Amino acid sequence: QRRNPRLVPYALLDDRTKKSNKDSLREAVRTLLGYGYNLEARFRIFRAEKTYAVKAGRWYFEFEAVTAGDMRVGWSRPGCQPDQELGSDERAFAFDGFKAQRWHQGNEHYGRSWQAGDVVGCMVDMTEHTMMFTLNGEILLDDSGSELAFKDFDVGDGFIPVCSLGVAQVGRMNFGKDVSTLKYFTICGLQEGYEPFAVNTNRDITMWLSKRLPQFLQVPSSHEHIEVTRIDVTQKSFGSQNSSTDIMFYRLSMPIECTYYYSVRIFPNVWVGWITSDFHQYDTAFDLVTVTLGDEKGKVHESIKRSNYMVCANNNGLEIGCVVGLLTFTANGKDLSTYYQVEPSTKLFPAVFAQATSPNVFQFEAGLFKSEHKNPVPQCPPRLHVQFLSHVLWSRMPNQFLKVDVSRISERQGWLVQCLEPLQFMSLHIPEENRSVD
Amino acid sequence: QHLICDNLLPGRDLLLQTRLVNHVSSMRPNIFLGKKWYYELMVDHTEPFVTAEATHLRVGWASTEGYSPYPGGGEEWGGNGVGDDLFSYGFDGLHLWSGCIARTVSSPNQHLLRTDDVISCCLDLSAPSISFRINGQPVQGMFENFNIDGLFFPVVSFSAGIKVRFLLGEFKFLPPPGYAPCYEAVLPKEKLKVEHSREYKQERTYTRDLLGPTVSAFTPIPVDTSQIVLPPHLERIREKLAENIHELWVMNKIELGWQYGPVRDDNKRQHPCLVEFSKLPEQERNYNLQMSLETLKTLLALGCHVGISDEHA
Amino acid sequence: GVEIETISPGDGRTFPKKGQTCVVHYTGMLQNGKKFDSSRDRNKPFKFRIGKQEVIKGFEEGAAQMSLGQRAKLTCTPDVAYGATGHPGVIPPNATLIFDVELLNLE
Repeated sequence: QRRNPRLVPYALLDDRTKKSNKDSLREAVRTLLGYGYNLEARFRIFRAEKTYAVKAGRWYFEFEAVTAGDMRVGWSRPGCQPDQELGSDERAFAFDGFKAQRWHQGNEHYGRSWQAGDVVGCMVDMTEHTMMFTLNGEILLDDSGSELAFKDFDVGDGFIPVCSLGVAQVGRMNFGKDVSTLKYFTICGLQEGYEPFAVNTNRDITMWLSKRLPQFLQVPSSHEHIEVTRIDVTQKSFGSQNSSTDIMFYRLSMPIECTYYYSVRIFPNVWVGWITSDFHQYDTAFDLVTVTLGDEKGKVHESIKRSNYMVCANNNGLEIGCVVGLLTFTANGKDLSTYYQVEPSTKLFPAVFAQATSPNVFQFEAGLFKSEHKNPVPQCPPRLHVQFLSHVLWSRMPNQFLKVDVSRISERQGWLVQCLEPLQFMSLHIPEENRSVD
Repeated sequence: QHLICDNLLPGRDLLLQTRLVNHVSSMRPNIFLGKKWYYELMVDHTEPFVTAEATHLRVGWASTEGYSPYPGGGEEWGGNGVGDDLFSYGFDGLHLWSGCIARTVSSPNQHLLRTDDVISCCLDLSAPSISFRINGQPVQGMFENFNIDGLFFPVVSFSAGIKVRFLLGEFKFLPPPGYAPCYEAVLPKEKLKVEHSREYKQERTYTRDLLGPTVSAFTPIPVDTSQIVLPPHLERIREKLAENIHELWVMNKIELGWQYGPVRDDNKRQHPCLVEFSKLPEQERNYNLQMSLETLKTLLALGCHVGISDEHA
Repeated sequence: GVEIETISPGDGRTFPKKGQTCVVHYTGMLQNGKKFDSSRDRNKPFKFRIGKQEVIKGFEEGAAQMSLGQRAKLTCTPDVAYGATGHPGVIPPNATLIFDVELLNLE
């Protein structure tokens, strides 16, 4: 209920199929009262451009907060990683108008709350090391009731405006450019003798924000504590000496285009694969698509491929990714079956997915592997050479605003989506660790 | 220098590589979709080279969970059918892309996207196969057996002097295969908007406003009913309140202007169950009996411990 | 050797002749997805006299088939291309071409 329009949940419909139902339930509850019974009872850090890191001046921008929620808005040194939250470092210096507190290395109550559609603002004096916050013409005071919000911050690597929205919110900033149409800089500001950013410039200040899409990246030395090693037979061993143990994905650095195999040793449960470079899924899941041929009608025409990434699972798990143009799977001398032998001309990152149970979690490497992968390709003894990395899928990195997108018109009769004026990139792509930047 | 630019240029791996690429844009008509589903498009103008580059028209479907469709901040170059959260189709020589795959299974025209083309597209409910028709002709089916996870929608991408007609409701030409139109999710309250497909911007003279991400269905999943145990001291009052409910159901049709009769009708105002709670047999009154029983099971299950404090009538 | 898809057809019957100079717009790229040449790029329509044996072999074999407006895809065999030598600087040794030729006019 065929194709009857009753394909609905109950709460989503109108107040027409609810009248008789709720009234008969009230009548049954009145039989109960006639019997005497009563029923008693995540982030988009939007920040400005690092080359605009102002370092000696008197600056201000006024931030419209629009809808209530996590709105942490203020200044930061450029080392604010988007992955960890705001305020809980020595690098973020911002004010949270919701719940009336300001952020640095934890909590400190400050100021007030904000009406849904007001324009907040944040001053900086670089010279005299004071960083004032405003709201709607009223200088926001302390709990002590003093104007100077943050004091004696070090002028180091400059300061950049930062807005950290929450879950389902809207923010709006103000980046100079617009001298007559400044909202609350004209009240406090101009008379005191401050300047916005873009009184001088003739651009729009290009912003950066974090992406939801995770991309891999090296293992820097200042990680939590994860130490890949470089041991040479020809091991890259491991360790995860922390308490933080969600899931750490691992990609080896360079792909294979479309003979030699490759041994993964497991010390402690553990997945091994061959990532095609478009794998950006960071969860505790097990997921990724079958295109079929056509013989101008089909009718034989089925088996092409599936790929996306690749699946395996006493003493040591000595699992081995044997290659080629296809793939197979062997492990610990035996041959773990159900191999995904499909690659037309793909690139494949040798990869491993695991949760940390211990330190010393992995080791890496009837011939062997490296000489099918580098430039010199007899080179039959394997060896590691210093381009090799042990990448980690990190959740977020900042990404460019793309100051113009497309001139676009959507319409009504026929719904004329319409774009006419072309725009082009300037887009490179690094070839060795395949991904595209502009 | 000849030795340098023989041994170091053409491999294109050691140093980088760069070129210019046309700004892809994809647009979806505000209809999330968990019957079968179906839509159309017709093309108005292509202008196939207003760039020094082949301008693309990807037509098809996409999943939702995950899925940041960002211009230049997604996969390689910006595209459609490039991640596995995407399934699209259409070329000059119309072959698909699904995960940046180029497989060129033919059509009974080997047609372009010219300015006079009809693209019929269908998605199957729970038999996860997608098939595309050009001008009513089946186009040698390719798509099978996907991850049915997250919702679905049409995506269609374009980057040129390109304008096309949605046929979603002003339907113009639509074959019926399978069947249910895209018009079957505008039913309860919702509207027919078409958006930029997910917008970390929204362009403006002053300031583009910002966007915290999202908070992310017609299978009915209520609270369970029958697996609730009734003590018999509640069951006495339950049978008496089912009697009270049946006599109020008699009083309801007395108020609404009905009459007792042997004919089970609603067109001549004759109703055969206006007699008492027990004088109706247990194949017409048991639907009220078990209704009152499960109502008191829910009242003992919804955390409202209604004790016996008065007389039952 | 040359394996042709019809990207956009012309008319199919006005295909060229010897003693003629064809006016094309080729945008040829490698097997591996990388572009190396484009006559769309410098906006000069490339011309060549068939029968005088100027250009590489597969390009001349494909320009014999296309018609007055046909756009096609001249996927050339690597021995029909520059070959085991390759073009010193642009095309590597033993590479495959995937052209994109939109034939326009005759002379």
